[PDB]
Amino acid sequence: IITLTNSSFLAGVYYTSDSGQLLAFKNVTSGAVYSVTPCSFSEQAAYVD
Amino acid sequence: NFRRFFSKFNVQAPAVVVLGGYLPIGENQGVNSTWYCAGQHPTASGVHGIFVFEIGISQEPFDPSGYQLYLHKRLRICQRNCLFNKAIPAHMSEHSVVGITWDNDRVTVFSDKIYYFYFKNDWSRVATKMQYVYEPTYYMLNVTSAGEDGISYQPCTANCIGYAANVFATEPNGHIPEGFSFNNWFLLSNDSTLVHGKVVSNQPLLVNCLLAIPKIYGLGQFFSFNQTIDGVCNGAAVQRAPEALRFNINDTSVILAEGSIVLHTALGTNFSFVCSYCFFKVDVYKFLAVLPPTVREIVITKYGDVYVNGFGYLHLGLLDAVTINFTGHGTDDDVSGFWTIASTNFVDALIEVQGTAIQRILY
Amino acid sequence: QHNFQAISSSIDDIYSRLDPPSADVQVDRLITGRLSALNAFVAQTLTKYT
Amino acid sequence: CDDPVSQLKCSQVAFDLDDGFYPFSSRNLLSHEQPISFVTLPSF
Ligand SMILES: *[C@@H]1O[C@H](CO)[C@@H](O[C@@H]2O[C@H](CO)[C@@H](O[C@@H]3O[C@H](CO[C@H]4O[C@H](CO)[C@@H](O)[C@H](O[C@H]5O[C@H](CO)[C@@H](O)[C@H](O)[C@@H]5O)[C@@H]4O)[C@@H](O)[C@H](O[C@H]4O[C@H](CO)[C@@H](O)[C@H](O)[C@@H]4O[C@H]4O[C@H](CO)[C@@H](O)[C@H](O)[C@@H]4O)[C@@H]3O)[C@H](O)[C@H]2NC(C)=O)[C@H](O)[C@H]1NC(C)=O
Ligand SMILES: *[C@@H]1O[C@H](CO[C@@H]2O[C@@H](C)[C@@H](O)[C@@H](O)[C@@H]2O)[C@@H](O[C@@H]2O[C@H](CO)[C@@H](O[C@@H]3O[C@H](CO)[C@@H](O)[C@H](O)[C@@H]3O)[C@H](O)[C@H]2NC(C)=O)[C@H](O)[C@H]1NC(C)=O
Ligand SMILES: *[C@@H]1O[C@H](CO)[C@@H](O[C@@H]2O[C@H](CO)[C@@H](O[C@@H]3O[C@H](CO)[C@@H](O)[C@H](O)[C@@H]3O)[C@H](O)[C@H]2NC(C)=O)[C@H](O)[C@H]1NC(C)=O
Ligand SMILES: *[C@@H]1O[C@H](CO)[C@@H](O[C@@H]2O[C@H](CO)[C@@H](O[C@@H]3O[C@H](CO)[C@@H](O)[C@H](O)[C@@H]3O)[C@H](O)[C@H]2NC(C)=O)[C@H](O)[C@H]1NC(C)=O
Ligand SMILES: *[C@@H]1O[C@H](CO)[C@@H](O[C@@H]2O[C@H](CO)[C@@H](O[C@@H]3O[C@H](CO)[C@@H](O)[C@H](O)[C@@H]3O)[C@H](O)[C@H]2NC(C)=O)[C@H](O)[C@H]1NC(C)=O
Ligand SMILES: *[C@@H]1O[C@H](CO)[C@@H](O[C@@H]2O[C@H](CO)[C@@H](O)[C@H](O)[C@H]2NC(C)=O)[C@H](O)[C@H]1NC(C)=O
Ligand SMILES: *[C@@H]1O[C@H](CO[C@@H]2O[C@@H](C)[C@@H](O)[C@@H](O)[C@@H]2O)[C@@H](O)[C@H](O)[C@H]1NC(C)=O
Repeated sequence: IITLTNSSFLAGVYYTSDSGQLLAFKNVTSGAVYSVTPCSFSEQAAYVD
Repeated sequence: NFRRFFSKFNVQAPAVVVLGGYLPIGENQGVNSTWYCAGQHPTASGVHGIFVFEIGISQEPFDPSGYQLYLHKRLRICQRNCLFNKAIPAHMSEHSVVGITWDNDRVTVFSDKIYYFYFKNDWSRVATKMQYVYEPTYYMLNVTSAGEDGISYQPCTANCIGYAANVFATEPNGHIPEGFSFNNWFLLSNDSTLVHGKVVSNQPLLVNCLLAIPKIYGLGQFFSFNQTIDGVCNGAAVQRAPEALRFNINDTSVILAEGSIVLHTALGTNFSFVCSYCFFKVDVYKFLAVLPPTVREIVITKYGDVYVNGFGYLHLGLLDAVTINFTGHGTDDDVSGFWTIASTNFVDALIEVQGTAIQRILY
Repeated sequence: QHNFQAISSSIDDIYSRLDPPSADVQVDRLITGRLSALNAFVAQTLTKYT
Repeated sequence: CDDPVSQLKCSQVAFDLDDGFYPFSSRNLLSHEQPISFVTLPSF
């Protein structure tokens, strides 16, 4: 999921964590940064009886 | 009084800043003075600026092919051959200061704004009918409120150049001193920019020479990748050829002029910086980058590698020299320090970044 | 980060580069690699728990 | 394996599960129809 985000990273064109996974990228023509998130997130189901 | 004069340097109210360059020396502090209050027609040479009715500025050989200046109260910048022959308003408060400074083919004027002009000249000779300045001076502004009030200016020695947060005193071994802010010293990458972490990377952080150039002044200079760069070293100089040179500025308007950055290859080919979207005219056109709205750092290194804001936009053949043409600043917030140029050599350094900027380094 | 002798560490990248048959062989290299890295993490936590 | 409880049972291989916490994936969109996004640097 690509969501426009409200930070203002000045350096680079796209950003990755220390593990090399894409975190955000910058629209160069406008300077706006968009964060990239997984489509689904992990959960824990509580299974009793 | 200099309250109005320094308010022309548009600065935020609660900010304390450092002024550098050919400013008014002052009438009472130091040696300085030389305020020619009377029409004595003083005659001095080697002058690089005047402050304040007749003014005549000319080359020392008094070349008829060189343009001389004559201000009388009308202004004529003329050879026998006239470029400007007109009349200019000359009304000011008695405490207002108007000055002109010439250096490196550049002229700066203080007529209600910090006007900047490019003009190839040699203007040490001058006659007049109120003081001279030959060497750069330095001030501090303890500004506390907008306008004239709260500026609280004072003069100071050269040590104040270390007060500005964007310049540093280079250690004798070439290391950047600890505690530097690295405000716009982006780590260099051809790829994704690390957000938060630590990397041991080969980066040009072994600085040999740092030029703290006042914001209001541009720079026309020739740098070579085989000789030590010229200019006044801010700290301990290192007599080493630059593997990279790093330009740290404030606003993008410095570079927008055509031919601002001219890169000379070992083949002798010239790459001229052009914007309209920035290309490198080859004398064909090579696309550099869609220039970001805020250019803060341009680092150019031999091995044919140019970076804007710490990104690998373009790679070229092995360079040997660079010529600049930087064009001052926007005259809307200047001299809150200096815009700098650092000659650097590559080094393996441990770099910690949070956000996207360096925060501490270890060679 | 580690591409366990596969084409790349990005699994969608593998499926774009390779055909479905050979991609299955390539992605199985990193599935084995990540599973062994996941088992190593578990084995050392159970040691901490003991 | 349609019920989320049954989906959890089929996530493991067992008809009954002990009481506990079992990892789970958030129910993604049933219809994929995923739009294609492509971003690269401008070229000349
Ligand atoms: C974005 O992409 C661009 C382009 O791809 C990258 O640009 C690269 O930048 C690196 C530096 O960060 C360049 O590496 C440098 O290459 C120099 C080339 O030298 C040539 O002549 C020497 C003669 O000795 C040859 O050895 C070289 O060939 C290779 O040799 C060995 C063989 O494995 C390699 O290990 C070398 O790296 C060379 O690639 C070249 O033909 C090279 O001289 C230079 O080496 C200095 O630094 C290393 C440490 O990395 C020292 O060990 C070494 O001793 C050198 O330091 C000495 O330098 C001079 C040499 O005379 C001395 O006078 C000094 O006193 C000092 O002791 C270095 O390896 C690379 O070439 C360049 N790529 C291209 C294509 O141009 C960007 O990096 C990339 N962005 C980022 C962020 O990485
Ligand atoms: C730079 O400016 C700040 C802001 O204060 C402004 O400048 C001063 C020189 C005065 O003209 C102020 O009227 C003006 O608003 C200075 O901070 C202030 O400095 C003054 C004295 O220099 C302080 O007054 C004294 O401070 C001492 C220690 O703090 C007290 O013990 C005294 O009782 C007396 O209050 C004042 O507190 C201080 N802060 C404020 C909010 O005014 C600053 O000194 C000045 N110089 C530098 C180098 O920063
Ligand atoms: C990244 O940022 C750039 C810069 O804002 C975005 O480009 C913008 O795209 C929109 C939609 O194409 C342009 O809107 C214009 O609307 C008029 C109205 O009809 C139309 O005639 C134009 O042809 C255009 O569609 C907008 O002008 C344009 N901005 C520019 C050119 O500066 C871009 O969409 C962003 N996203 C990317 C590149 O993924
Ligand atoms: C370094 O930068 C300066 C400043 O841009 C360069 O001077 C500029 O040179 C151009 C080329 O001729 C001038 O354009 C001309 O302007 C006149 C108006 O005076 C116009 O009539 C011509 O048609 C042409 O457009 C430009 O004005 C001039 N800049 C200034 C402030 O006068 C200089 O050439 C550069 N040096 C190098 C070595 O690149
Ligand atoms: C050059 O550096 C200066 C600071 O070192 C910056 O430009 C100036 O930044 C100040 C601080 O924002 C601006 O002043 C104030 O801006 C706020 C914004 O909300 C406004 O509310 C205030 O009334 C006041 O204007 C100042 O305008 C600005 N100067 C400009 C835009 O010319 C900036 O880092 C660099 N300037 C540029 C143009 O990049
Ligand atoms: C490429 O640029 C170089 C500048 O480094 C040019 O060489 C100089 O051109 C000036 C022009 O006024 C001469 O005064 C110098 O004598 C030349 N040599 C040097 C060493 O500076 C060169 O002519 C340019 N070539 C092209 C094709 O543009
Ligand atoms: C390039 O430089 C070579 C080495 O000489 C020195 O190089 C650097 C380290 C500086 O100290 C410089 O002042 C010295 O000259 C020379 O052998 C070579 O001739 C030079 N070539 C050119 C074209 O200048």
